[PDB]
Amino acid sequence: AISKNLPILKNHFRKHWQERVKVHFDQAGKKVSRRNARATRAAKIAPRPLDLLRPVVRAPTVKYNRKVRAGRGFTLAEVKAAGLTAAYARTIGIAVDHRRQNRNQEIFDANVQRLKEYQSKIIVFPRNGKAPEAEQVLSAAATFPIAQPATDVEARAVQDNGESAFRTLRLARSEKKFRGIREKRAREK
Amino acid sequence: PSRFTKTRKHRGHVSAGKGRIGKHRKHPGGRGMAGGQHHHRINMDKYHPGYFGKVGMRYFHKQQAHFWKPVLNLDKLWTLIPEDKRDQYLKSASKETAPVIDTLAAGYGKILGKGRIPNVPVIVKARFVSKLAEEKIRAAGGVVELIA
RNA sequence: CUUAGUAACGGCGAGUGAAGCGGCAAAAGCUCAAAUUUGAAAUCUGGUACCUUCGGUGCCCGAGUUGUAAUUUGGAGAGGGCAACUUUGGGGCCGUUCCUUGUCUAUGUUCCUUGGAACAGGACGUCAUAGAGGGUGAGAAUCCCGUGUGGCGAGGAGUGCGGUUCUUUGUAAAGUGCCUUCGAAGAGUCGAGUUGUUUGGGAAUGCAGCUCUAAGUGGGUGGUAAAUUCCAUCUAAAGCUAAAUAUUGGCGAGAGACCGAUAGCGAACAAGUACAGUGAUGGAAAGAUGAAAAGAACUUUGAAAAGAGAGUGAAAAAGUACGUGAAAUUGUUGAAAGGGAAGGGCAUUUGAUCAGACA
RNA sequence: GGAAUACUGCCAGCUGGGACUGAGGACUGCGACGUAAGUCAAGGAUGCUGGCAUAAUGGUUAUAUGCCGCCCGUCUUGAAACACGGACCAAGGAGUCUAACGUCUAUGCGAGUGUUUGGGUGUAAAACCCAUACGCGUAAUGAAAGUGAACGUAGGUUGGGGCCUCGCAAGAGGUGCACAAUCGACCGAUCCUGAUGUCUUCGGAUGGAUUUGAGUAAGAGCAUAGCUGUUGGGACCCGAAAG
RNA sequence: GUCGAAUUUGGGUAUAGGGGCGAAAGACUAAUCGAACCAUCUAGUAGCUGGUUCCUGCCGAAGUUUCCCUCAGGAUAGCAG
RNA sequence: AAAUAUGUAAGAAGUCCUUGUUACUUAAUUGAACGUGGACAUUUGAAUGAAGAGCUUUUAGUGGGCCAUUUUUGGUAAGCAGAACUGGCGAUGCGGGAUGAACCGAACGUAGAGUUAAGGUGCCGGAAUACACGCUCAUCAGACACCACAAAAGGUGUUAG
RNA sequence: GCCCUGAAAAUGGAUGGCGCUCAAGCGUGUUACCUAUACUCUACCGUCAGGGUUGAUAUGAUGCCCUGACGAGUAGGCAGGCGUGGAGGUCAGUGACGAAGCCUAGACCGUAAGGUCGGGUCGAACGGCCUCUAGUGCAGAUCUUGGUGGUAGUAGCAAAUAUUCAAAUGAGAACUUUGAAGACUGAAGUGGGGAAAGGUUCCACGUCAACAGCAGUUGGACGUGGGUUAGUCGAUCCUAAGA
RNA sequence: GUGAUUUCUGCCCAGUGCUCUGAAUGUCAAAGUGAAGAAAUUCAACCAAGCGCGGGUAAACGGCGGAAGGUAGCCAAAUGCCUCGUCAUCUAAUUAGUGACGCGCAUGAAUGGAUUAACGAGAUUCCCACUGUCCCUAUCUACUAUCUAGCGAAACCACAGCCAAGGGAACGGGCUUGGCAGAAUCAGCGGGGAAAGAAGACCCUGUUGAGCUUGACUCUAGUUUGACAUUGUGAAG
RNA sequence: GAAGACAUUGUCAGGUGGGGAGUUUGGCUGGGGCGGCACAUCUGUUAAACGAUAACGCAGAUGUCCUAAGGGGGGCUCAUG
RNA sequence: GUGGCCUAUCGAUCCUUUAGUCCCUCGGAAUUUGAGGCUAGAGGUGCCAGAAAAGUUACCACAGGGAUAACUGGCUUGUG
RNA sequence: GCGUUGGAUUGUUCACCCACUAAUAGGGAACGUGAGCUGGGUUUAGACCGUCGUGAGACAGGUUAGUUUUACCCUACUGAU
Ligand SMILES: [Cl-]
Ligand SMILES: [Cl-]
Ligand SMILES: [Cl-]
Ligand SMILES: [Cl-]
Ligand SMILES: [Cl-]
Ligand SMILES: [Cl-]
Ligand SMILES: [Mg+2]
Ligand SMILES: [Mg+2]
Ligand SMILES: [Mg+2]
Ligand SMILES: [Mg+2]
Ligand SMILES: [Mg+2]
Ligand SMILES: [Mg+2]
Ligand SMILES: [Mg+2]
Ligand SMILES: [Mg+2]
Ligand SMILES: [Mg+2]
Ligand SMILES: [Mg+2]
Ligand SMILES: [Mg+2]
Ligand SMILES: [Mg+2]
Ligand SMILES: [Mg+2]
Ligand SMILES: [Mg+2]
Ligand SMILES: [Mg+2]
Ligand SMILES: [Mg+2]
Ligand SMILES: [Mg+2]
Ligand SMILES: [Mg+2]
Ligand SMILES: [Mg+2]
Ligand SMILES: [Mg+2]
Ligand SMILES: [Mg+2]
Ligand SMILES: [Mg+2]
Ligand SMILES: [Mg+2]
Ligand SMILES: [Mg+2]
Ligand SMILES: [Mg+2]
Ligand SMILES: [Mg+2]
Ligand SMILES: [Mg+2]
Ligand SMILES: [Mg+2]
Ligand SMILES: [Mg+2]
Ligand SMILES: [Mg+2]
Ligand SMILES: [Mg+2]
Ligand SMILES: [Mg+2]
Ligand SMILES: [Mg+2]
Ligand SMILES: [Mg+2]
Ligand SMILES: [Mg+2]
Ligand SMILES: [Mg+2]
Ligand SMILES: [Mg+2]
Ligand SMILES: [Mg+2]
Ligand SMILES: [Mg+2]
Ligand SMILES: [Mg+2]
Ligand SMILES: [Mg+2]
Ligand SMILES: [Mg+2]
Ligand SMILES: [Mg+2]
Ligand SMILES: [Mg+2]
Ligand SMILES: [Mg+2]
Ligand SMILES: [Mg+2]
Ligand SMILES: [Mg+2]
Ligand SMILES: [Mg+2]
Ligand SMILES: [Mg+2]
Ligand SMILES: [Mg+2]
Ligand SMILES: [Mg+2]
Ligand SMILES: [Mg+2]
Ligand SMILES: [Mg+2]
Ligand SMILES: [Mg+2]
Ligand SMILES: [Mg+2]
Ligand SMILES: [Mg+2]
Ligand SMILES: [Mg+2]
Ligand SMILES: [Mg+2]
Ligand SMILES: [Mg+2]
Ligand SMILES: [Mg+2]
Ligand SMILES: [Mg+2]
Ligand SMILES: [Mg+2]
Ligand SMILES: [Mg+2]
Ligand SMILES: [Mg+2]
Ligand SMILES: [Mg+2]
Ligand SMILES: [Mg+2]
Ligand SMILES: [Mg+2]
Ligand SMILES: [Mg+2]
Ligand SMILES: [Mg+2]
Ligand SMILES: [Mg+2]
Ligand SMILES: [Mg+2]
Ligand SMILES: [Mg+2]
Ligand SMILES: [Mg+2]
Ligand SMILES: [Mg+2]
Ligand SMILES: [Mg+2]
Ligand SMILES: [Mg+2]
Ligand SMILES: [Mg+2]
Ligand SMILES: [Mg+2]
Repeated sequence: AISKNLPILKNHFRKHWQERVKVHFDQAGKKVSRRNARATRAAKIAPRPLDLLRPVVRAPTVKYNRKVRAGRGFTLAEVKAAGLTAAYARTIGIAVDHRRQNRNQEIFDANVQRLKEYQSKIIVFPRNGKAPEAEQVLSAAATFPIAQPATDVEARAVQDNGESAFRTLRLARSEKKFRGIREKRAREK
Repeated sequence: PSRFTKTRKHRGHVSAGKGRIGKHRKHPGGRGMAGGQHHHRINMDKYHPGYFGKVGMRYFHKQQAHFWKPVLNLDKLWTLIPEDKRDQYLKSASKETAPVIDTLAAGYGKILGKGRIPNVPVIVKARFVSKLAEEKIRAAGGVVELIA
């Protein structure tokens, strides 16, 4: 079953695949269901924004570390710096993540600023039961968007010291490669 | 569509284009890649040299993210500056006003030097750079700032 | 969704084949064991009486110290000392939401022709947030039910919340600052050898049998075995938890460029029926008179079945062997040919039969 | 010695009889005969006359006569075969769909391209609108660490359509895209050479080599659709002895 | 042929499919035995046999080369559109 | 030492004159290779022909063959087995050989007229029971390629030498 | 050279047949004549190639027109078309004054796939054109299901010794009933009871379309009813191999 | 395993099996032990059963020539190729039968040899009786066939049904050339229809099976041997 | 009563194991089988004076041998009569 | 002079092993063993473009084959 | 043209004898003739022996037991309308 100049194919269909075929005929139907579920949840739950405020975090890995995204929740130190407790924060619509730690001052300051702005732009109704009617905003994420931090100005002056960047990369690479062998020689002497 | 296929034209011709002698049997020659070294060797040695055997060294649990490094050549370096600002920078080539280009923010890892850039100073920030790319940048009055 | 038919596995043959990141849907957190309540087992099943009965109170046995409550679960937290403010609990009633139902809410059957029947054609009108669908003697928005838009009811569920109302729960409970001493955290288990199985997991991915069997600045992991030196990251051997996901079964609905009685489920019908097999099992065929039986009174021939008339009907060229009624095959009538086949091609005679222009 | 005739050949010599054909549809051409006007057998038929106007001609059909004609389908070098299926009729009855692809073609946009995972919206499985990512492409080459595409109008030579100049033309000169052959240059691999400097073992400048790559050298691709072809699937339809 | 016995036979009961039972024939085990019957895996695979449904127009072959546990089959080159 | 087959050449990418490059080569500007510039146009280098030449992608069927003339191997031989070149059949009807896949003639759109091929002209059967010179008598005459058979040896049958 | 001897095979027999003898035989020469889907000329169809023509006021520049050549074909390739179920658009299409279907050696168009009309039958839906789509075209597969032939009024309806006369009944009697006669089973029976198995076949009345391979007034058939009585007969109780 | 009784069961233990209170320093698993190494690990010693070595065994499998060389018997026998062997007997004539002979292709001793009264729907030869088996056919009876009334199928069927030769897929109902050829039919008949009944069981092919066998390849239930665990207590050599 | 840390049982290890399981048991070929190798190769011929060319055609050969029997140089000349 | 005067005298992938380079990798960071790569050979497939493989069926089976044997017939006639 | 036989042994074709006779010639017709017979032989399955094979089994070696189906059609032929 090999003839002519054709690419080698790797179609994996030697099992009973026809018994496990999933066609998404209900793609339009499920979109209607999801929109109905969001509409009925917003009316049912509260004039609350239907979602919780999220912090801004740095994406891991060298491939994606140049961008910031939304994390799971604010750290215990971040909520403490904002002047509130973790237990009370959860009831006001703030996500708290106890397993995330703070090591970057810039990220810590940005998340503290987010918590400050959130408390100034919300009204917490009293527990007596008066509850004056207020307009419902359906998205706290849209109210508090996440922006990529600035890195540099548009234009500057050329500051050249005469050192080659290519030379710098080669020397730094060579230093790491021979670090172990050089230390051994010094130890022996 | 079915009405444009050759099946419609073969109606009434007995063999349906498959021939009387050879016929259309189930699997003459085996299924899939059968007989790649025995009776399909010629079709494998040509059109597919290098198929049989192993060459390199293995790599257990390779992550592609460790090897992410898109390359950008110098002939496309000025496309990173928006068009509405390119014209003023080209005509005002001077120090103390050199545009700063963040190649990492545009999704590039290493700067290679292929084409020719205008004789205009420019500050290029990148993770990696080739030897020739830096020379052409400095020849125009620019500088490379290494970042991480 | 992607990573990806990729890393890797494989008589490295045929073939097989994940995972981290990234975007999105949905988002929700938590609690036991290990601590002396020790100036007071503070906890609980059951029985019994009463009551405002998915339960409550009094009383009496029992369970339980070989540990039932309160307090603390690693994000912590606990015992003392000091200084301050902040914050409520459990029910009725009426609304709202949800589900199961009921009822009300437009406009021609006006004229002519055909027909058994007007729901057809022609003429003149009306309603329309209603010209979806079905019925009624043939294609009906306006004849009937419904459809569209709104109104007025009835019976339940859940406390989700929108208002009112009865109780002060409580020398109760919770949160937050600083100082000091502490900070208990799961064993034939982790781990190791070996055997089998399994995985993309390769000096061995998970699982299981047998043997060996830990530690507490410890232990697991960091995808090549080992010794030595560091680093990173979590906290096993105990437990609970909505949504986004699945669904050829069950119940209730809405649909189709699907099939149209040898099709479509085996079954449009007294179908898993009739029937077969000791049994497990196997398993059909079969829909249509007409708008309405108006299903043929009566006369006559025949022992009778029936026939010939008559009659019903728009039609018996619709008679319960029933719409339409093809072919194979058959009867009667008419024409033609025929000395061991028949049929065919080209051409014309003979017979029968027929269109075209009379410009 | 002087003729004739036979045989063969030529005539842009003349003339009688018979058969088949009538394509075309204003004019245009080449000629002929004429002093001329005109005419003609000169780039394809007209003129005159008779009978009948209907089954007379003709069509269809049955039959008769002359000649000819073996049963189709199938495998096969070879079938009318003493090779196989077929008594007859009706209805049913066999290259399909899907995943991933090759070539070619049409369409949109183009160094980009792909709205439909999802969100918004709706006259509600339609239509309309949209962010961030992701896929492919825009860089290759090594087992790998790694490095990474201009000596020069992005090179030279030969052949090149088209365009430009001169020329009545023929031709000559200039410029020459795509494409073809060839010699070079550039990037990676391999084999050598080893400068300025040194954590004295690092660093690898410079210049080479009948070596090697699915490369560079003013990008062509991405998406949808169709015929044909490929592989896995029941896989064009029906069929085993078995397990 | 045999006919008083290793006789003939009714009913009850036991042995079930790689198993049973066999004075032994590969015999018998519900007309089924050199491995029963029933359903499913299963539309099991077949280089082998058969079949494969409308018209007209244009072009128009091969039984040869090399390799194959290849010799009734494929790959490859050729011939063809 | 043939015949038949078979390689190359018959120009512009050619010829000639002058002189530039090099790390090759030479005792040596000696040579080699590649070039600058100049001179010679299509009787520009034999014949004939040329439904124009060149080039690319993709894919079907096929991969059992067989026959005739000539060359040829095994075999007593075979309608046997196996090769060489060409033409055919297969895939192909039509006229002829009575009949036949392969022989002879000729290859095919639908018609009319004319002329022929191979083969024929007593009758079947379209066409001369034509013409001319001879031969042959058979109590098993003979009669047309492939082809459907006859030999050695004899006759004072008859004819010619 | 011709002829003869040499020269023997099995159904009857083949210069193709008849027949032919100064041939209608054999060798050779000269003419006339016959006829292929071949050759020559003309018409028409198609294919391919090279060309002409956008000028409005008249319709197809995929149009119209001029010129030349060509035409075999299995396996196979490609192109232009015909027909079928369903879908979007359109023809303000056809129709109870008759849609679809069916029958029709009646007519017309197309090389063909097919299309159109008249007549008869019939009773409720259906078509043209531009596009979309496929479970889209049958003579065969010892094809599937159903229906129907020739064979053919044919094979046959012959084991178990055997029937005959009269009356009654009835539309109808070789076959029912009664009487008479002749026979058989011959007590290990064609007699009289039961076990298993069957399940109303038992009995009476009514009745003959189907069934009893002839017949039928008869029946184990068809229709409607009636009928099985236990302290002592069995089950029930006991135990057997065994479960 | 052999197969009543009678009589007799010879020789061979090299091979293949089976078996042993036999032998010892051959071969040898895991665990354990020792050495080297920083460890993973490597090396060496020790070492169960079995195997090897040794002995026994044929009414174990089997053998009996030119490990032992066919003994007692028996035979052209159901066992002999040559072979219809040679001689005798039986017949007019015998590839048959019987009795002898034996360098026996290839007889033979519980893979039992030889002989045996009685018995046998067993296989053979001859004789007497008997007969239609035959010479050589004839005749009779019943029921069919046959004809009529009623009733009424099936196999099979491309189309069909007269020959001779020719050529042809090398044996025609059809094609070619000749012979011929006249409606509709009844009872018989087995020449032909290469008649019908079944996708040849023979043979070959297929990278299609199954039953059975074996020191084929690869395994396995069971069994056996060793180690560890179950697994404690006391003493001696 | 017997027996005793031995049997037994559990887990690994060696042997035995057609009792049983699964599978295999070439090709060419004047049918197949037996034989042969025409299956990977070499010389001459068949082979028809380029090249190519078949048969289980004809006559033979190969799976080695050599530190020289390899490389260079010098000197010499063999069989036979 | 890049083995034998010339024309024959021989072998892939996977795996193992050796030589060379002492170069690259073990992917949290190092040193040392070990392992894995790069270049060139050897261990072999003689069915020599290279599956790892014993019989029997007279109890037999299936798909096929007149591509192929056991009868006639046809061609041939050595032999008779 | 007309005849070419009767028997012993063998399944036999063939062969070999006895005997009679004018003579006991050779052949064909799908090696004529099985819906004409017969079934002794060969050539299914049972069984025995010899040799061969470890064995299952083999033997163109011997021996014994082993189902012979259908015509009513067409033609031919024989008779009959
Ligand atoms: Cl086509
Ligand atoms: Cl249903
Ligand atoms: Cl059953
Ligand atoms: Cl590299
Ligand atoms: Cl059972
Ligand atoms: Cl048409
Ligand atoms: Mg065709
Ligand atoms: Mg076919
Ligand atoms: Mg191979
Ligand atoms: Mg798997
Ligand atoms: Mg499992
Ligand atoms: Mg690591
Ligand atoms: Mg590993
Ligand atoms: Mg849980
Ligand atoms: Mg149905
Ligand atoms: Mg009617
Ligand atoms: Mg009717
Ligand atoms: Mg009819
Ligand atoms: Mg006429
Ligand atoms: Mg004819
Ligand atoms: Mg054949
Ligand atoms: Mg045929
Ligand atoms: Mg066949
Ligand atoms: Mg048939
Ligand atoms: Mg049909
Ligand atoms: Mg099947
Ligand atoms: Mg199997
Ligand atoms: Mg047997
Ligand atoms: Mg049975
Ligand atoms: Mg199928
Ligand atoms: Mg052609
Ligand atoms: Mg075939
Ligand atoms: Mg073939
Ligand atoms: Mg063919
Ligand atoms: Mg002839
Ligand atoms: Mg004539
Ligand atoms: Mg003559
Ligand atoms: Mg002609
Ligand atoms: Mg053609
Ligand atoms: Mg009508
Ligand atoms: Mg008709
Ligand atoms: Mg109606
Ligand atoms: Mg279909
Ligand atoms: Mg048809
Ligand atoms: Mg049909
Ligand atoms: Mg067909
Ligand atoms: Mg049929
Ligand atoms: Mg009869
Ligand atoms: Mg009978
Ligand atoms: Mg009787
Ligand atoms: Mg009696
Ligand atoms: Mg009696
Ligand atoms: Mg009764
Ligand atoms: Mg009857
Ligand atoms: Mg009756
Ligand atoms: Mg005895
Ligand atoms: Mg003897
Ligand atoms: Mg004797
Ligand atoms: Mg003995
Ligand atoms: Mg004949
Ligand atoms: Mg013949
Ligand atoms: Mg016939
Ligand atoms: Mg004939
Ligand atoms: Mg005739
Ligand atoms: Mg017959
Ligand atoms: Mg067969
Ligand atoms: Mg068969
Ligand atoms: Mg094969
Ligand atoms: Mg098998
Ligand atoms: Mg155990
Ligand atoms: Mg076995
Ligand atoms: Mg073979
Ligand atoms: Mg040559
Ligand atoms: Mg030498
Ligand atoms: Mg080979
Ligand atoms: Mg043959
Ligand atoms: Mg002779
Ligand atoms: Mg015979
Ligand atoms: Mg017979
Ligand atoms: Mg016969
Ligand atoms: Mg017969
Ligand atoms: Mg016999
Ligand atoms: Mg037998
Ligand atoms: Mg019989």
